[PDB]
Amino acid sequence: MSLLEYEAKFSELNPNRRHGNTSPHKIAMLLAVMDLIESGSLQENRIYFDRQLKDAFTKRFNELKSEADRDNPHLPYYHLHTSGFWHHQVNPGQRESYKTMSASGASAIDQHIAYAYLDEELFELLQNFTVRKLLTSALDRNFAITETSRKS
DNA sequence: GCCGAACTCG
DNA sequence: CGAGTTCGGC
Ligand SMILES: [Mg+2]
Repeated sequence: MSLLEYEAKFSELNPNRRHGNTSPHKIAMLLAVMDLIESGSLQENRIYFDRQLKDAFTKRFNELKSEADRDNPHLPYYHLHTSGFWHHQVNPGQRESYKTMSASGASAIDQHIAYAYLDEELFELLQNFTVRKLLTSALDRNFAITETSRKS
């Protein structure tokens, strides 16, 4: 799809919410992926559930988190697939388990998913500084006006 | 850190 | 009703 449609989807990731507060996991993971691209740490469209992703997620997650949020990178790593541009390369022999899997922890991710990957169009677009700046602003639209002071 | 259970969103 | 979170006993 087009840059317009990605901008729209990055603005509406359907994050978990509770009493007005938005779980920032899906935002922090997309920001971490864009960070990795920017730094040249993610040259191929192949996003492993590894220390490098977890550290980049934690850096962004800590910037956004409230006291109630828990550093659980396995959750957006799985649940971002409802966005339509975030996909899972499923491990050999795991195709049927994957269908009813839950992202209950790291071993559940590692059993089922070899790595995550993007739409090829999105991956190419994110090579572009202007696109990353655009989609970064789009991600902030997931957060309510009332929490912007603590979560932006 | 695991996952069944609980919770809230919509 | 399912999605996407946190909780709690282990
Ligand atoms: Mg909720």
